[PDB]
Amino acid sequence: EVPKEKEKEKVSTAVLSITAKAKKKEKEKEEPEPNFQLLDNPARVM
Amino acid sequence: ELSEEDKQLQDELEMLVERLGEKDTSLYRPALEELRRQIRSSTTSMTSVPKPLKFLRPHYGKLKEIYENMAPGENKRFAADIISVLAMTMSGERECLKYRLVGSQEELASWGHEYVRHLAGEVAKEWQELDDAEKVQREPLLTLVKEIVPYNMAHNAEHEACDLLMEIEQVDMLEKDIDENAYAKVCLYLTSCVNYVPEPENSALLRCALGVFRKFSRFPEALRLALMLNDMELVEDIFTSCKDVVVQKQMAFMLGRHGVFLELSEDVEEYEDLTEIMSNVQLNSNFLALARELDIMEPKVPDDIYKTHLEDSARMNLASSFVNGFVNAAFGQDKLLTDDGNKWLYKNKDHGMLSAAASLGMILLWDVDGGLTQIDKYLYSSEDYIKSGALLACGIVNSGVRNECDPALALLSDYVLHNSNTMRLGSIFGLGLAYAGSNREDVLTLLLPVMGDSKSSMEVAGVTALACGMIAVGSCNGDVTSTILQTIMEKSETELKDTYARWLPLGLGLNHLGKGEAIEAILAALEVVSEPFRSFANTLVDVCAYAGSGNVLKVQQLLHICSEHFDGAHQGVAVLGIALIAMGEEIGAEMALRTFGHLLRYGEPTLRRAVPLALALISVSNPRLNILDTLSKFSHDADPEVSYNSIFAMGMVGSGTNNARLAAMLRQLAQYHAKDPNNLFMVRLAQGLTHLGKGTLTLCPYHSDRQLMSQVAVAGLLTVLVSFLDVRNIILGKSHYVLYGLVAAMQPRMLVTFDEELRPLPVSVRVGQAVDVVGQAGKPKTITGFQTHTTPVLLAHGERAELATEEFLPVTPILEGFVILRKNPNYD
Amino acid sequence: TKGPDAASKLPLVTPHTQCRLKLLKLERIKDYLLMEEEFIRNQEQMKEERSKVDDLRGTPMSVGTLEEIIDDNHAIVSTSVGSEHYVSILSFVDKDLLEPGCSVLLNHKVHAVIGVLMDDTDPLVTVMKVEKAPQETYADIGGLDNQIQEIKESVELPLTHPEYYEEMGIKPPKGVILYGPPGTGKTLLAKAVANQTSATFLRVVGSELIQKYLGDGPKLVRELFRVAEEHAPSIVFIDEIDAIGTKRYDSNSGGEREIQRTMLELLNQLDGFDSRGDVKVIMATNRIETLDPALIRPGRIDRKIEFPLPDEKTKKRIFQIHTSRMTLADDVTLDDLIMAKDDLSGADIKAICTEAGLMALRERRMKVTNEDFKKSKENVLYKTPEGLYL
Ligand SMILES: Nc1ncnc2c1ncn2[C@@H]1O[C@H](COP(=O)(O)OP(=O)(O)OP(=O)(O)O)[C@@H](O)[C@H]1O
Ligand SMILES: [Mg+2]
Repeated sequence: EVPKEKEKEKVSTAVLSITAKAKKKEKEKEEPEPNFQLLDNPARVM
Repeated sequence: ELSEEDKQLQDELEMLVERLGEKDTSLYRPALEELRRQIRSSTTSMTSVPKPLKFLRPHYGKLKEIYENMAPGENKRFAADIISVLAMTMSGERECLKYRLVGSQEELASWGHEYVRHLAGEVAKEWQELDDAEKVQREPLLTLVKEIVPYNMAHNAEHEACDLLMEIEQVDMLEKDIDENAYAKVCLYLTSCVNYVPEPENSALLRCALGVFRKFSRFPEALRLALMLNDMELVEDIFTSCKDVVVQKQMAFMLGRHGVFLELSEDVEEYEDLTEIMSNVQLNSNFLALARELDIMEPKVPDDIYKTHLEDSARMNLASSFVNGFVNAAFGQDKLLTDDGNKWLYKNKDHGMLSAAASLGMILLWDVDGGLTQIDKYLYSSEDYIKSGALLACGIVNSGVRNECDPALALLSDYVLHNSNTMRLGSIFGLGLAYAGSNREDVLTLLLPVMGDSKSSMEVAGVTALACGMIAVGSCNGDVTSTILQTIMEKSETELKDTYARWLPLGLGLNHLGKGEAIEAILAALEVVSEPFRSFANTLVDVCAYAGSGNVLKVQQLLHICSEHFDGAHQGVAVLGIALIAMGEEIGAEMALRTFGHLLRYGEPTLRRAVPLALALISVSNPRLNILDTLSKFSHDADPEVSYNSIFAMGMVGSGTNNARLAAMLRQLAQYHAKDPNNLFMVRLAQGLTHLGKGTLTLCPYHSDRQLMSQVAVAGLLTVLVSFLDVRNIILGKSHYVLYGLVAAMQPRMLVTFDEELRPLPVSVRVGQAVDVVGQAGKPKTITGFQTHTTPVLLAHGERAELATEEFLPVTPILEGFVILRKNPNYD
Repeated sequence: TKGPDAASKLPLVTPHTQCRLKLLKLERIKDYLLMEEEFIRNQEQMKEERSKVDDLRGTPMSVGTLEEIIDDNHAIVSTSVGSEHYVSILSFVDKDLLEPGCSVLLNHKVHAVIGVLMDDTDPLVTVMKVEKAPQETYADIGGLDNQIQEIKESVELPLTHPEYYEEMGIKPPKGVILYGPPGTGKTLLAKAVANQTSATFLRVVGSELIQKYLGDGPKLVRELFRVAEEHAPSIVFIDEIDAIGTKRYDSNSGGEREIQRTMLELLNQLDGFDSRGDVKVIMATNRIETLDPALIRPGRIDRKIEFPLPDEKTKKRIFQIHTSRMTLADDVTLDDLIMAKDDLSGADIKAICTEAGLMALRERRMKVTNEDFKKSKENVLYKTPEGLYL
């Protein structure tokens, strides 16, 4: 597929003295894996 | 490399510890006694290198093992105390109190004061690293805190106790240990810390300091702190919980200078005197007395300011009207309008007339009766613009003065809902700036109904939003919020793109100024607007909420908004918001200046236009070369809007200062932009601002000690600056009348004294810079650079006045504005 | 009129004591700095004709001295190796801005005028600018109230309140000389001016304007005052000016004549034929008597400020200032050291405080004491017959 478009990213929003306290305040306020293969008559067999 | 006695002590300690190691279990008690005696003898001494502590460093682990392996009993804790005092030096897993709790629990002073300091810091650290559970583990730490706070009180370490209590997050126990010899040095420290901490700790510290002040009957300081908290019940309690009448008079002066007005019943000793003081009915008389006492009552025409003699179609004449109003503000007398009259209110070419008449109001500022007379002469005109300007003039005249009668209400209510968006557009604004701090329901009941009706443009709706916000600044008035939100929800993407719609979010923010967190609801009930008018409204209401809060997280969010590339006006609002959240603490302001410079360089035009407004807001009537140079080097910018804003910001930063090296910049800039009328108008307006009230008024929204943020002043400043956020259309055109919003901010810059009878007492004072020598975490600030005058006197920015002689005691410990002075009984 | 250069300086944390309020103030400074850093990072993370114009411009552009511009598209330039060429001027150049002697830019190979480089300030004079701002505020100067007042009236009031002088048609002093014994605040009062001034401060030492070759010292002085006048308001602080400026005797050597020539160039800059902008000069001197009258003239040096050894109250101020940050004990009464009528500069008092602290540390005690101060006073001060009078 297409590699998709990567937008512009802000770099690791700076942590200030009280940023962790604000985050704490916000925290308080809140397979089968088949073993089989079937090939039609035109069979691309490696 | 030691000494013989030192080696002998080392050997003694080694022998004692080894005996502890030996499993005799019979002579443990003598050895522990001896170790404890040596350790406390060394620790309590003045030696900063306690020798027993030094020599037991190797054996720390062995002492741990001995503590663990000895059977429970008295010796257990009797050695745990030794282990703790040792751990005072070696740490990393923070043991000292971890072994003090299982200890002998003796007086927490026998082990010197260094032990106390270490254990206090460790109690704080344990407190932070405890979850809301483990409460049973938390009481024994409060016992150590009750042993530490008194000890710090007795040993001059009041700042240590304050730090311990504000870091334990319980600033409530100081009241038990404070003494009349401590309240000053504790309240000052708490107040200093307030500006820099966030909520809810900001309010916790403010209420703690208020309680300390109320304990010792320091009512004026308690009222200043109660005003910092925008809480009217507390100020009512303080103002009515007092028995001395003179101090109540002084507190009434303080309330009047601030925007508040207390409705007092018929119970206080002197209700009428107090309401007169708190209503500012004596502001005009005092101002005129000050003007007479300085020889300034001599109206100066605009030409005296332009000073074009040394070194007129339609707009420079509007500039003449505006500068005339600004210069001769609150003086009553004038020479252009007052006197000849009918000449600079005509030939102003239609729309400018609406503001020229308003100029009259700003000349008769705080003068209700003279206002009435001169304005009524002009209140009956064949053309609508004159009547609108006269109504606005009545509003200006009644601004800041709480007359018992309601002239503004009557006159301007007759013309609200008028069948013309020009009498509406002056009467609404007049009511808004006349009853700004009032919060009266009877004026909002008349204003709110006019935002919604087929016969109202975006101009009328926005000016009603401004008015309602100014009436109810920082009150979370449900009716105002509901009506503004309805008006925002009832208009399409177009019809919401007028730049007169900025004023509905501005009304919201003004109505929520300083409330802060409680704003989520309005930014949660506002996430349904169109995209281009939702970042603007969201950002504006957010910045208004945190006005003067100094919340670095919110400033970070605003800077994130600025970083985004949108080829977008909410970025301009975010720059002004960075200014708005940081006009409080001084340390924040200079750093914001650095940030604004970076924004000017690494910035798109949209926020480039907004940086000058931020510079104006952060420094209002505070001319500093750092900002004036910045604005001057940007007064020549290619972008017209950045220029315009830079010129007006030079006007604002120097407003009411008469600065000579700003007047020179403005004249040279007037020649430079002679051929551009759109810059000539703005330079003329900056000149008028620089000479505002001929050097007698300040637009700063911060009065008492630079610490009380007047809500009304911020309201006016925000109206004007947000209007500048679109200069080319809002103000360089139709709605140049919005400049008169500054009326809400202009407030004398004088010190005037009285006796205990409301009669002047000229007394000698020293006026000088707000400097100190050593803060020492609590020491007051003392003026440096004295200059002795006799009151009345004008205080410039950064100037404080201290009574040059001991003859009088001020009621308030702040000599700014009106101060009642008791005649000292002691002497002098 | 490039504008003031100023000197960026962070706020000052009022509480010098180690307490939570200081931590909050410093943390606020730091968090603002972090927001600024992230804002710059995000600007550069979210971010033709001029590029091709620069490509056409020479890659290793040379710098040459324009001389006798001709026509509107042809000028004679110099190669800085003595050779000169009749070069052409591309349209990229500004024109109406080239002046003879201006250090224009030339294409490396074809040698065509392509730039003007109007920033050809010599490194010797670019280094002597002040970009930092020493953290010596006026609150670190005990006493010297009159001297502080004089210098404020000379270099601060004319910038902060330029209405008093125009209101009486008076030109404020443009020159101050701070003279006194060895160590009294002469350099502190320039450090404080630099700290508290919004003007371009220019440190210089008289022993630095002297140059090896002939005619280079005067050229350096002319360049220094040219930059000081381009940036305005500006203050030029010539420390220890008696390096150049000593009496002008009749020389017999050549180096002495060149030094006197440098001094005359300085004199012409201070008060010469043409004019002087808003450049204010502060010289510093230990021995003023040896300076030339033409330099001490009260047209070049309007104010002369003596810094005598401090009296008793000033000495008490010095001890207070320099023991403020010291954990002084309650056994110390800083009056015994004051009273002794011996020559004590502020430098001597600071050395006394430092040596007292070192004596305490030697005794293993972090809190100084009176015996420590006595020992320090005895051991720091290094340097009429009896009965001849009285
Ligand atoms: N009045 C004063 N107040 C405070 N400190 C002072 C004072 N006078 C001198 N000092 C101290 O002197 C030391 C430096 O003195 P300074 O540089 O001002 O001397 P100076 O007059 O320039 O000397 P010199 O002629 O040797 O260059 C610093 O410790 C400064 O604190
Ligand atoms: Mg020196």
